[PDB]
Amino acid sequence: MNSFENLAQDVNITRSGKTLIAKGTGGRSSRTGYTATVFGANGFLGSYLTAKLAKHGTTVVVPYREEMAKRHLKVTGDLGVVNFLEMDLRNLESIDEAVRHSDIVVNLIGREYETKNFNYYDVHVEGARRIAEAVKKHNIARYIHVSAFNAEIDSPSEFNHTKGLGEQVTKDIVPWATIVRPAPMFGREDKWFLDRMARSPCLVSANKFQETSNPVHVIDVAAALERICFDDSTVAQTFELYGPQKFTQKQIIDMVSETLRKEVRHIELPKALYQAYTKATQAIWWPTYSPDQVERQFLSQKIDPSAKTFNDLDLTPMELPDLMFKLIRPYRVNTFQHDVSQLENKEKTFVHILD
Amino acid sequence: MFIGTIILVLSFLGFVFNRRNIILAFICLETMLLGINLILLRNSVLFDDISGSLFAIVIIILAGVESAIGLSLLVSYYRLRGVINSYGI
Amino acid sequence: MNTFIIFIILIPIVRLAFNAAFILVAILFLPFDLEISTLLPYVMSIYLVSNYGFTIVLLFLLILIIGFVYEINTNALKINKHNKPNTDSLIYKL
Amino acid sequence: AIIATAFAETVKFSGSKQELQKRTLALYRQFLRGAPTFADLYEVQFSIPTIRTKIRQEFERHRFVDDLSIQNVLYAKGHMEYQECINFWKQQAQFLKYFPEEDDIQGRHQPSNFVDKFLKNRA
Amino acid sequence: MMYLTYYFIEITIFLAILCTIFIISAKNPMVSILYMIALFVIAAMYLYLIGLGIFSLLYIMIYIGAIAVLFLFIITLLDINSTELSVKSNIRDLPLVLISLIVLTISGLMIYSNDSILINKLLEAFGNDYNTIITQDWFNIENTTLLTTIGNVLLTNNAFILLVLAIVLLLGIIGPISITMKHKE
Amino acid sequence: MIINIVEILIFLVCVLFSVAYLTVAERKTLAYMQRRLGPNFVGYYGLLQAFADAVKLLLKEIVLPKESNYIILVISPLITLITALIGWVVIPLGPGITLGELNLGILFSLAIGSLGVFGSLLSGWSSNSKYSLLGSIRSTAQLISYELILTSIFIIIIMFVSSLNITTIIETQRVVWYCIPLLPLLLIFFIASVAETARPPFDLTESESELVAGYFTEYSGSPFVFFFLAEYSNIILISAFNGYLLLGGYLSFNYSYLFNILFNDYSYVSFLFEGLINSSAYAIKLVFLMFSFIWVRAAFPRFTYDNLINFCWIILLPLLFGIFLIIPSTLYIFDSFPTLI
Ligand SMILES: NC(=O)C1=CN([C@@H]2O[C@H](COP(=O)(O)OP(=O)(O)OC[C@H]3O[C@@H](n4cnc5c(N)ncnc54)[C@H](OP(=O)(O)O)[C@@H]3O)[C@@H](O)[C@H]2O)C=CC1
Repeated sequence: MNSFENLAQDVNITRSGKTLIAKGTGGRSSRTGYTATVFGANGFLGSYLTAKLAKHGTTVVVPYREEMAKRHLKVTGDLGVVNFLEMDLRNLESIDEAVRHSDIVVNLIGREYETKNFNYYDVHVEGARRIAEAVKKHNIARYIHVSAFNAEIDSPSEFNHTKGLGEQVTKDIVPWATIVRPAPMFGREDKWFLDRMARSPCLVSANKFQETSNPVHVIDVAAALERICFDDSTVAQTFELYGPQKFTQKQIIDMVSETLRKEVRHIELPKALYQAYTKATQAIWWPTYSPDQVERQFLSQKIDPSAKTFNDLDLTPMELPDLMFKLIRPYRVNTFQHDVSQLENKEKTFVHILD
Repeated sequence: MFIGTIILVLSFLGFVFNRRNIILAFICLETMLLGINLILLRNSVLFDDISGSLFAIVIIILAGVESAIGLSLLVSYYRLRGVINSYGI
Repeated sequence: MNTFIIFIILIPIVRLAFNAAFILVAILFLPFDLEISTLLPYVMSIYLVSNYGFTIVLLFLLILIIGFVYEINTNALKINKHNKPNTDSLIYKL
Repeated sequence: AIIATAFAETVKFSGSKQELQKRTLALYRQFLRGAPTFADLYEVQFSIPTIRTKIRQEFERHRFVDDLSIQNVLYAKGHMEYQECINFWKQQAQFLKYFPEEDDIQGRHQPSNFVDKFLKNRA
Repeated sequence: MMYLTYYFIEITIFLAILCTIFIISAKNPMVSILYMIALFVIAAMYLYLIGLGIFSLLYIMIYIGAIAVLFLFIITLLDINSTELSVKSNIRDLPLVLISLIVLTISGLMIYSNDSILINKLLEAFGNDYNTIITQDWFNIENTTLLTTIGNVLLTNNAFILLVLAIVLLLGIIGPISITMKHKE
Repeated sequence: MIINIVEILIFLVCVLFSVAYLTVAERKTLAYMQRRLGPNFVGYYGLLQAFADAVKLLLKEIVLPKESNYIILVISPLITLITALIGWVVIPLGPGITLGELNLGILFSLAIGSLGVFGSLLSGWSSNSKYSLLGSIRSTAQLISYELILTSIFIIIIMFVSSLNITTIIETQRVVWYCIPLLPLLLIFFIASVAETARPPFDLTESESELVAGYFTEYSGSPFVFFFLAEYSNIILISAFNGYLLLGGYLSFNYSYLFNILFNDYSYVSFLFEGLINSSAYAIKLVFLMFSFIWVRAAFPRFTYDNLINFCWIILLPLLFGIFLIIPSTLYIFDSFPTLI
C-alpha cells in the first residue's frame, strides 16, 4: 500500500483551530485535510512543490495569470484537489479569495528582472505586503516566504535589496512567518544555470567565472518546503538551503563541458559593456539578462550561520557532479562509437550488399 | 588560367596529403578536371576556337563515366569488407 | 541591372543493408544523362548537318540501345526475393 | 512456419536440478553481459554495477527454492524478461519498476517502529 | 558604377581558394561535397563572366545534377569512416606542402610561354596589364552559337570521337553491372 | 530601374498568390469529387484558408530534435524554394513578355530542375537515424530516373524547332500545337511531371514514411511553409513546361480580324487587351492541368518502388529511344529539317 510519507500522524490540528483527519493510504484518492495556496506554482520551483503536495491529496489553490502555462498542474492530483483562480497583485479581493480557506500559504513570487508594470520593488516588497496583510486578516496559521539567497537590505544588487525588504516586512506583519533562503537551484528546465550552459551559444562574465556559491537540486528544496509546511516547529524561523559543496562558476562550466563532450563557449568581456548590452536587450519582449544580474556576478554567496539548514529537517542534499549526467545527457551529442578497429574481420562475415 | 591552375594544384595537394578518407580523393579528381576545363575554355575564348570547347565537352562526358566506374568499384570493395576505413584503399 | 539580374539575387536573400538495384539506378543515370545531353548539339545543328550527321547520330543511338538491351535482359534493376515459395514436389519414400 | 523471435528459448522442463543449475547460470551470465545494453537502450540515471546488484538480488530472492517444477517456472519467466529487455520492447517505466531504490527518498517519515505506525494507523 | 563589376573574376578566384581549403578541412565528407558544389557553381559563374553561359548550364545540369547527386547517393549508403583534420597527423606535410605549392604554381605558370629565359617566362604570365579591343564586323550572317558549332564539328568533322564516346558510355553501363550484379543465374 | 522593380513585384505577387490559392483549389476540387465541400468556413467561401495555415505555422515553435542537424533542416527547404522559384523567370506570358528573355531558356529550366533534387537528398541527412537515409534514396531514385524522361521530350520537340528560346518555341506553335503530332508524349510528359513532384500515384516515400517513425519530412514551423510553397509551385512550373512545349503556351484563336475590326490603331489599350488574351490562354491551360493533377490524385491508387522503377526503365525509355529514331527519320523523309531561326 501507499504511505503518507509527508505526515507523521493522521490527526493534525492547525494553529487556527481546524481539525484535519487524514483519509486513505496516501495515493491519488487520499486526502490530507490540508488546504494550501501557492502563488507561483506556474514556475520552476512551485511546479515541483504542487506535485509533492497534491500527490498525497492536499488541496492546492493555484493562482494564475496565463491560462495555458498552468495546465500541466491539473495532472498532479485527483479531481477537486487542484483548484485554480485568476489573480493579480493589483486586485486585492483575488488574494483574499485565494488565501481564505487555506491552512498554509506559500509565496514563491519574484522575477529575476524588471518590467513595465512591475519593478523589483513592486513585486518583491509590495506584493509581499499585500499577501501578508491578507494572511494576517484571515489569520492563516502558516506562512512560508521564499526570499533569495545572499539577501541583504542594502546591497549593490537591487534584487537582493528588495528580497531583504520583503523579508523584514513579511516578518514585521506576520511574526509567525517562516522564511526560506534557497541558493541557486538547478535541475531539468532550469532558468539560468544548466539549460543555459548547455544551450547558450556563448557565456559572459563581467567578473571572471569566479562568483562562488553553493547550488542545490530543486527537488530537494521542494522536499524542504514540504517538510516545513507540515512541521509547526518552524514558525518564526529562517533557513539557508545551500548545499554541501562550494562551486565557482568556472568549476561548474568545466563539469558541464566534460559531461557534454562539447566545448562550452565563454568570453569574459568586462562589466560596463555587458551591462550596456543587457540594458538594451530589456526592450525586446522576451526575458533576457538584465542590468542588475551582471551586478550579482560579483556577489558570492555569504551564508548566514544563525539559520537552520537541511540537517534540521532530516535531509541529505544532493551533489552537482553526480546529477549533471542525468541533467545533461539529453544535450550529449554522442558523436559515434570509439575505436572501430578490430571490427573489420567481424564485419567481413556478414552480407552487406544484397542482390 | 589562374583559377584553373589553382584549383588543380590545391586539389592535387589535397589528393596527395589526405590521411583521412577517400571521398576527398574522388572530389579532388573531379576538381582537377574542372580546373583543366576552365584553363582550356579561357584559351578557346582568347583564340576564338572550337577545339577547346570540344575537348571540354569530351572531358565532361569522360569524367562522369569515370565517377560511375569509380563508384561501382567502391561498392565492390564495400561488398566484401563492409566498412571503408580511413586508411584503406 | 536587369530584371533577371535583380531577381536571381533577391529570391535567395529574402549497420544496414541495401539491394544493388538501389545503387545501379543512380550509377546508370549518369551515362543515359550524358547521352541525352550530348544529343543537344544535334538538335541545334540539325540543319547544317543535313543527312550526314543524321546518320551519325542514328549509329550513336543504336550503339547506346545495345547497352540498354544488355541492361534489360540481365534484369539488373529487378529486386530479387530470398524467401522463395516452395515449388518442389511432396514425395514420400515407401 | 511462425518462426521464433530473436532470443527465444523453447520451453523445456528439465527433469533434474543439475541441468537447471547450468541453465540458470547461463541466464545470469547473459543478464550481466547485457546490462550495459540495458543502460543504453533505456535512458538510465545510475550505474551498471547497480543494475548488476539488482540482478544479483533478484536471483538471491529465489535461491532457497528446492521444488524442481517451481524452479523451471522461475527460469522460464526469467528468460521471458531477458527477451523483453534486450529486445527493446519494454520502455523506461516497465524497467525502472525494478529500481524503486534509485528514485529520491519518498518523504521523511517512513515508519519502522510501532508507535509511528499507530500514529499513522498502519499497525 | 562602371568599376563595380571589374574584379568579379578575382572574387571568384578568392572564393575557389576558400572552397578548396574547406573541402580539405571539413569534418564530415558530406560537407566536403557541398563545398564541391559551391566550387562548380563558382566555375559556372566564371564561365559566364568570360562569355560561355552554355557551359555554365551544362555544368550545373551534369556535374551538380548527376555526379554530386551520386556522390551523396553513395556517402548516404556507405560507412565511410574518417579522421578529422589534426595537428599530430598532418602537420608533417607542411614543408613538403609548401615546396610543392610554390614549385607547382610557378611551373604551371611558366609552362604556358615560349621565352627562353626562365624568370621572364613567369614575368610574362604576370603581365596581365593590357586591355583587348573588341571590334564589330558584319560577316556573320546566321544565328550560330557555340552549341550549334559543337554539333556541327562533332557530328561532321569529328564523328569518330562521337562514335567512340558511345562505347565509353557502353562501358559505363556494362562495367558497373558486371561488378555489382552477380549473375549467379 | 523602377519599372523593373514593379515588374518583379507583380510577378512574385501573382505567382505566390496563385500558389496559395492552388492549395485551396486542390482541397475544394478534391472535395467536390468526393461529394463533400470545403474549406468554406474560414473565409467568404474559404478564400482565406491558406493564409490561416500559414500564420498558424509561423507562430508555431521552431523545435529541433536532439540528434538532428539545425542548419541542414533549415537551409535545405529554403534552397528548395529558391531553386523552384527561379524557374519562373524564363516563363513567358506574351511574346517577349518575360523577365529573363534569355536565349537559353530551355536549358535554364532543365538545369534548375536538376538542382531540385537536393531537397530530398539533404532531408535524409537531417536524421542521423538509419532508415531515413534509405527512404530518401528511394525518393531520389524516382526523380533522377524520371528526369531522363522529361528531358528526352524536351529534346524530341526541339528537333522540330532548333532553338532553346522559349518564345521562339511557342511562336512555332502558331501553325499547330506540338500536342497534335506528339499526343502520346503529352501523356508521358504529364505522367513524369506527376512523378517528379512525388505526387500521387507516385507518393511512395511520404506514405511509406508516414507509417514509420521517420524517413519523411518531419519539419515544423517556417520550413513546413516553404516546403508547401515549393511543392505547389514546382507543380505550376512543371505544368508550364507542358504548356509552352505542347499546348501552345499563350496562343489562342487568331485575334487578327477582331483587333482589326475594333481598334484602328496600336494604342496602349490594344497592347493591354492583347496581353490579357495571351495570358488568359496560358492561364486556363495551367488551370486545366492543375485540375488534372488533382483529378489524378482523386482516382488512382499508389505505386510501389519496384513497379515504378520498372515502369520507367523498361517501358518508357524504350519508347523514347525509339521515338528518337522515328522523328529524325520523319524529317529526313520529307526534307523538312528546321533551321536555326
Ligand atoms: N530559481 C532559482 O535559482 C532561485 C530562485 N529564488 C526565488 O525562488 C522563487 C522561484 O521562482 P523560480 O523558481 O525562479 O521560477 P520563477 O521565478 O519563474 O517563478 C516565478 C513565479 O512568480 C510569478 N510571478 C512573478 N512575477 C509576478 C507578478 N508580478 N505578479 C504575479 N505573479 C508573478 C510567476 O507567475 P507566471 O509564471 O504566471 O508569470 C511565476 O509563477 C522566486 O521567488 C525567486 O526569487 C531564489 C534564489 C534562486
